Amino acid sequence: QSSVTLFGIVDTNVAYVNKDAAGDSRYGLGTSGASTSRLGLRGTEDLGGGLKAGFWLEGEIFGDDGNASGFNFKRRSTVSLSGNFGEVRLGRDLVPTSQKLTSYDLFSATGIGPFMGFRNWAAGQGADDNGIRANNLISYYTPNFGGFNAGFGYAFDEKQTIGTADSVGRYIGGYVAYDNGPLSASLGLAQQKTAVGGLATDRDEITLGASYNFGVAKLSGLLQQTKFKRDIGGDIKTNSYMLGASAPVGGVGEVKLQYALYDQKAIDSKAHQITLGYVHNLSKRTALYGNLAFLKNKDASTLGLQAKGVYAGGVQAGESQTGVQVGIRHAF
Amino acid sequence: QSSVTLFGIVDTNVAYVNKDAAGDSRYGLGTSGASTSRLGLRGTEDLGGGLKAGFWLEGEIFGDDGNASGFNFKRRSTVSLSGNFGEVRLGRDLVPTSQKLTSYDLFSATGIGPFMGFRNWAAGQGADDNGIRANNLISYYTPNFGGFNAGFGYAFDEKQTIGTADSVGRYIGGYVAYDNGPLSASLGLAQQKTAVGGLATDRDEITLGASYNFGVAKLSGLLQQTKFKRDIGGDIKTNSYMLGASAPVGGVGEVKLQYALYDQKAIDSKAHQITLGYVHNLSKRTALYGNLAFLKNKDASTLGLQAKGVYAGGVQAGESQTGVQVGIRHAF
Amino acid sequence: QSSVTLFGIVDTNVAYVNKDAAGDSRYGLGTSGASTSRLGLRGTEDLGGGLKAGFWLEGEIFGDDGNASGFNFKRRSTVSLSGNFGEVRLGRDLVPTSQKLTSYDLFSATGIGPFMGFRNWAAGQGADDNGIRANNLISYYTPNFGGFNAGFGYAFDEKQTIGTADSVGRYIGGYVAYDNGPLSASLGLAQQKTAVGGLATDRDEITLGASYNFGVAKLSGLLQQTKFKRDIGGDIKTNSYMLGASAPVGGVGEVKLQYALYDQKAIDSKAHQITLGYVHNLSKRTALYGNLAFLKNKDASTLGLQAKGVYAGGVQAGESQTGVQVGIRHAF
Amino acid sequence: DNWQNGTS
Amino acid sequence: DNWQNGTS
Amino acid sequence: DNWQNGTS
Ligand SMILES: [Ca+2]
Ligand SMILES: [Ca+2]
Ligand SMILES: [Ca+2]
Repeated sequence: QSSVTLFGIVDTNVAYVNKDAAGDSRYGLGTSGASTSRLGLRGTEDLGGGLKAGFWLEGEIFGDDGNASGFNFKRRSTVSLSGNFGEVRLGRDLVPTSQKLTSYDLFSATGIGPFMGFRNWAAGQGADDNGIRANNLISYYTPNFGGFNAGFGYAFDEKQTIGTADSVGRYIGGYVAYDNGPLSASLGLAQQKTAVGGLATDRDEITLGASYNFGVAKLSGLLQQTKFKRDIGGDIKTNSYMLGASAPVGGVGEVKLQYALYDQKAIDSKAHQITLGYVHNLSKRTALYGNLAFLKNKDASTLGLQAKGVYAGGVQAGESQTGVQVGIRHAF
Repeated sequence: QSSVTLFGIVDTNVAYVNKDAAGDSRYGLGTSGASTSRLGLRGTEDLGGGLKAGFWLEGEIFGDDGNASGFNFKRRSTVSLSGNFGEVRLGRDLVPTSQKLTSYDLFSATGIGPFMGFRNWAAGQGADDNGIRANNLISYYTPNFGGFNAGFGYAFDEKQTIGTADSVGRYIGGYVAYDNGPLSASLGLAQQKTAVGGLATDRDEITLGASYNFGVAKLSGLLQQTKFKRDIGGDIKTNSYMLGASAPVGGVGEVKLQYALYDQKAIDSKAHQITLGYVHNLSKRTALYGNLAFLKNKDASTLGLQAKGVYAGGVQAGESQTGVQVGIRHAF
Repeated sequence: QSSVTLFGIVDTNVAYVNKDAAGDSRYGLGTSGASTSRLGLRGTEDLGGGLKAGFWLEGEIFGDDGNASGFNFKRRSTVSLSGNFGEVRLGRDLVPTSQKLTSYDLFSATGIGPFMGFRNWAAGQGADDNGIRANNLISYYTPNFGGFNAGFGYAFDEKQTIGTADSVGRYIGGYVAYDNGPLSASLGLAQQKTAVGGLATDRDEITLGASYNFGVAKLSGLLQQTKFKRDIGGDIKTNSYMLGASAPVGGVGEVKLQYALYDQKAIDSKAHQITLGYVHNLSKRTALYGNLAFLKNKDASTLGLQAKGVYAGGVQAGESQTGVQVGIRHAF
Repeated sequence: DNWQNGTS
Repeated sequence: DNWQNGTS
Repeated sequence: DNWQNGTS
């Protein structure tokens, strides 16, 4: 039928990382360790005949400083029309490839140690070169057909020009997946137009994901290759691998263990990441959680843990980093 | 009685203009082609005895980029007290003259081709030199007396000083109208204090409007003269004329045709504007729409179509411009 | 039980001060003369067994310019867990010392003439050197024990460094109070780490407050000593004294008279402040109010009245200042 | 009072 | 849960 | 329509 919803999530924590780019430890009050804090309004209007209209406005919440930088709806601001033909969405939102593929990340793309494949590896100059969201986006999601489902999206560059790139921000991509019972598998392909050092560059991304729920435990993995290739030659390639396992502890408790490997070709360096986490649910809305992550940078790698609100910068080349995150996540 | 309302409108579209100030065509995802996207909260408290207190907070929504520049309540942020004496309003809001007179614009002052008389013709340095809204505003609206109704407003300059102008932003104005059945006619007069090139200037605006609903069609027109006159002499005058016709197409469909002529004296140039639009309502809340506009700049005129979110800048002198806007408007 | 609330307050007024730092009078539309305008969302989830989870997001409203600078949740953005052990709060909020002690200010820390002890007397370089709120805050409030109640808080500096100060923003403090029937007394102690002129400085603050409700009238007072002491020597000390009386006028009317004395040691100067106010309630939600304040600066003192939205800057040394504030406050 | 939408 | 106003 | 919370 028709309804309007005002909702959100406040997830704040105490965090700690043993070293920053200067070698000092850092600790304080951070946010979004289990789920990204947010505030949004959404609705669905039944137009009759299986046809529905909907809107969704969502922005991130920063409980540690009261959204000092302001509140906005950068997470999602869409209007849509859906029916048996599927669903068409207009407005900023996660692009189809990331919306579907981040579902295989047991840490939900947030907190100190989620899957970091979706990032701006080449220091591109586009606004969303981490391949997660896009402005001026138009999406189409098919209905489900015996497990099979797909999504396609296109984002207008609107002639944003940087250096020799005159179509910065353009996105073209989609995915094909099979979701049925305990099995889920997806293949996503996408290309964005951007600029690196003022030179036209294509950001090509292929991602394969799958997970299997065995009941007593769940297995999940991600395979991704992100290649920034400049028109004039020279490219930055990075392959990311991830395998994780999740298990319920009975009394609304959950344990998670995820391993990630980032093979950064451009600098011939690797980084190993291990995240262990526990989620204790006091209710369907409120949970207590703990995240323990370790990151080992090889050679020239300088990746760092994402302790949002405390420290999410890089570290000195070849340095290892350990981080802790303990907090409360409340949904409403 | 007493109630509180959380409401809004998400209107996003795909837009196209055949040429910008550089001569290139521009297309992408834009917003507010049929109605300005917004989010607001309002309420009315019955104080007993016909006396009521109310509040209204409203800000614009930009679905294409998720309010990247932030969310605010610049559309309206008022607190009011009303009774049989009429209504008194305090806070930023549309000034009485524009609130009443833009009602004759068949395109509701939004989209690629609305009535453009309310704009900063002299490149004034005041924040609201387009004569639409005002900060520090106090308004008074009378009750209706056999069709007759009026509104008056005053906005404090609070000594905002620019160059020789020490009362920038001050507004004084109001309107007198007759609204009964199919007839509506209004006369508005207003003056704002501003500065042009750092020199004290008065922005004088007189606007006459009227419309008649013949049932099978509706006729509407606007006559306006905006004159920016500097204290030290020299003024920028522009006369705007508009005539439009609207007609229902039966099945909750509507066709609109509006013509506008802008006589820019300061540069002895004219601009002709023709807007054709169709609104198809799937429901009282959701509609599909299309806007087709053509703008012909004469001589030195450089006005351009307002494709919000794609391109709303000017064009090369004497150039003609054509624009298209197709989208979905959803109210909640 | 469990509930979610969307609320706020719109308080806008017409204000006037006879002189600014230039000696000119200033008048216009201002805000928050009786209560700070705000918009917030809060909720409480009953977890069973006396255990509750809650969230609170609140930001200030500026009705005169429609939150031109943007909307945020800088007033309070917390998530909490409470039970018979008391309550633990995480996120930006009033620090325990100011939350409790400002309750003795008959003018609720807002408007032209509230108690001004909570301010940045030394021109410290910390974000919240007025000792009112704090980022990265963790608070603990005890339950009430036969009148006795206390609160403690800690705010992480997160290594914010300015000059020789490498822990700017850190807060440590709390209070002990007795609240029963017509009697209320509190003692608060707090220390913040900051920097003045780029030099590490401790902001030490001790505050004693008490009030007695005699029914026909209420007596309230505040005693405070704020000392900014630099590590390398030299300190800025100021003692603030306040005594006020409030009385109901029967028909939901209230008269308030408050006197304040600010002894600014650093500049060996004093300032006397007298505020008289009247609050007329049309209902539990809507009120009409008037504030009349006089401020007498002695010698080098340059304090000024806080007519938010019109003028809240200082005045010329030794100058006296008179201010008026008349408006409407509507809660929802 | 419960918050209602633009219409009802 | 339905959203309520400051009072009720 | 009355505004509901994330769940109900
Ligand atoms: Ca923080
Ligand atoms: Ca756009
Ligand atoms: Ca003002």
